[PDB]
Amino acid sequence: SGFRKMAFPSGKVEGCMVQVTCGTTTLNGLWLDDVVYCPRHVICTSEDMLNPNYEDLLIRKSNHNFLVQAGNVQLRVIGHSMQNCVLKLKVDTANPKTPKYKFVRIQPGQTFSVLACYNGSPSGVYQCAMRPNFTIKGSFLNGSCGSVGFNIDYDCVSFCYMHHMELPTGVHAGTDLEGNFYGPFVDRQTAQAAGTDTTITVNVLAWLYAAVINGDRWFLNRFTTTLNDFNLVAMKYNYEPLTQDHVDILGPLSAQTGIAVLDMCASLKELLQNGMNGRTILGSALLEDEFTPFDVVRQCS
Amino acid sequence: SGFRKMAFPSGKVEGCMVQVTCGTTTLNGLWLDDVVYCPRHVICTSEDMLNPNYEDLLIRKSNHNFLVQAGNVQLRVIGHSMQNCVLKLKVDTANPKTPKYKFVRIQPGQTFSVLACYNGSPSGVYQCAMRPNFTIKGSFLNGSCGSVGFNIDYDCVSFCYMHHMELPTGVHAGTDLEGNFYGPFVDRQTAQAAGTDTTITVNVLAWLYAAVINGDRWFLNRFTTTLNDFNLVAMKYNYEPLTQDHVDILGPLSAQTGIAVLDMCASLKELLQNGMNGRTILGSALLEDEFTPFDVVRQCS
Ligand SMILES: *C(=N)[C@H](CCS(C)(=O)=O)NC(=O)[C@H](CC1CC1)NC(=O)c1cc2c(OC)cccc2[nH]1
Ligand SMILES: *C(=N)[C@H](CCS(C)(=O)=O)NC(=O)[C@H](CC1CC1)NC(=O)c1cc2c(OC)cccc2[nH]1
Repeated sequence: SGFRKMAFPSGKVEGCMVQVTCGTTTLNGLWLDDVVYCPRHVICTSEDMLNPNYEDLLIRKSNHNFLVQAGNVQLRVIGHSMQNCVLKLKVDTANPKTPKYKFVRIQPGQTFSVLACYNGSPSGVYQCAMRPNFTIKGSFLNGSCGSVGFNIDYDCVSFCYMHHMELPTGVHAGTDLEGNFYGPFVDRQTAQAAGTDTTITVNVLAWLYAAVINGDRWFLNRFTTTLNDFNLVAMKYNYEPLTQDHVDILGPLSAQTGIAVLDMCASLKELLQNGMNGRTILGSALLEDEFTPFDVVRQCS
Repeated sequence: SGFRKMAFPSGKVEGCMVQVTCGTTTLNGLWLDDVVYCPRHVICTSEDMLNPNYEDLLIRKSNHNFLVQAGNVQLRVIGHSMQNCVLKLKVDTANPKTPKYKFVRIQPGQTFSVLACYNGSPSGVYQCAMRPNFTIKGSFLNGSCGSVGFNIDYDCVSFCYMHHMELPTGVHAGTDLEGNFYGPFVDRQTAQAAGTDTTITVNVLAWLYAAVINGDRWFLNRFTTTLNDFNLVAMKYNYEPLTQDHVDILGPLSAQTGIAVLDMCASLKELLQNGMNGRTILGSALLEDEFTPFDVVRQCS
């Protein structure tokens, strides 16, 4: 038993991290087979960054302007191209540590592991959720761009995030591995705001089940609610709507605990309307929304 | 920026995880050079577990009663011995993925990453701390014994924990890699109680320094204290007393902020005496105690 924020083991991804240098800019890249993926703003000077015309800037580069380092070994760049905000450097060497992998675009509310990397060297791993406003609350320092987020399923790594940006509020923005930003962000050097964020309701409910499985039950009550009446209250509090698909994916946790999904919704509605009254759930003073139902099932079954 | 519970990248440890089976019992082992380390209760039947005579049980075992597997690949066992609560199996293959490593015995308050493994297969990685009562608030399911906790310092893995048991309250107990339990626990199938837990004072102070570094400093006051007066008050609030080593490891944070250690102690003491008065620190109403001063230095520099 027990419940922790848990990331996927990172070794399959660690074997793919390299360092990419262009000019005086150094960031991380992802080496799969014979291609290195990295943020295209590596080609920018600080002047370019303000309003970069990326196609022009890239045409002016040669293969030799890119220095790729895997460990102590320089990889020779024999081609380059651009897919949206991601630069692809073809190298003359295939990565022997390439795992089975896919590039996927995740949905808001879904979680993934982030391998934070500096100068091509992995430094830490932690778990994140894509927020409804398409930011992530990460932990990143200068030189972290090109760090990736991923999930692992059997032996296949699904890469879903590459890091590009920190907003003035301190949350983070990035792209999928096809180079498309999550959210309304652009890779230029400007202060950018996100839309108003909301709370991931199906995740809060999954975490309330995790708390029950681990013996926290002070927040339960004898009541049930309708799904529509629950959603009226949830929206009032800036929570995302709960769909019937969400009710279904919570099925295994309802089964395990014997607590119907709409019974647990009546508890969540009482917590929104009354607060926690100085108490905690799983050691948290706040309702936690970055565990999906699958995360909880994986950990508690 | 951003401030998160972060685990170390787990690849170096993943390359060392194997499974060890004796009879029908399978747990995890750690394969370093040509030795596999694992919990000695793998040799027990359920009848043995209530009051095992490990010396006598081991004398009756031979090398050929132990099945060690890397994946489905058997490693032949060619010697065996017991060191306290850890079994050491010498195998005929030196692990080519052995990292530089050390075995260390950590102090209460120190944090580490846990790689949760089942049948020798890594499932997840998370960060936790050793509590003052020598338990960890981990996350483990059946078959997790032998999972290890570790820190990584440059390219060197310091192994500090091997998982052995879950107490009735749902917290976890285990050994260092020399087989010595943290705390007064024994590897038999009995209900064992941990001492009343306390708050890790050096870690709370590290987190207050993190708050100051980030501009959240309303709690700083114009007082100081002696170390002994602070320790005496700390104990009255179920906080651990500070050691000289705690004062030393807070030094870099003291220097960076300009706030003397004992001045920060006086600030914490006022917080404990008076409460938060409806204010928060780093967005939280609760004082965090599972970030060490090293963790803060890593994420705030
Ligand atoms: C990547 N290595 C780096 C992020 C580092 S972090 C702070 O997330 O650890 N990316 C950047 O520095 C981007 C580069 C731009 C092409 C996207 N820039 C920003 O993240 C950035 C710029 C600004 C500005 O510019 C005026 C104002 C406020 C915030 C901000 N963030
Ligand atoms: C190892 N794979 C397993 C821990 C799995 S967990 C629950 O942490 O995910 N270890 C055990 O089951 C140990 C084996 C003993 C040599 C140590 N036993 C316990 O953890 C254990 C036994 C008991 C009893 O026994 C009556 C009562 C209450 C709690 C308890 N815990």
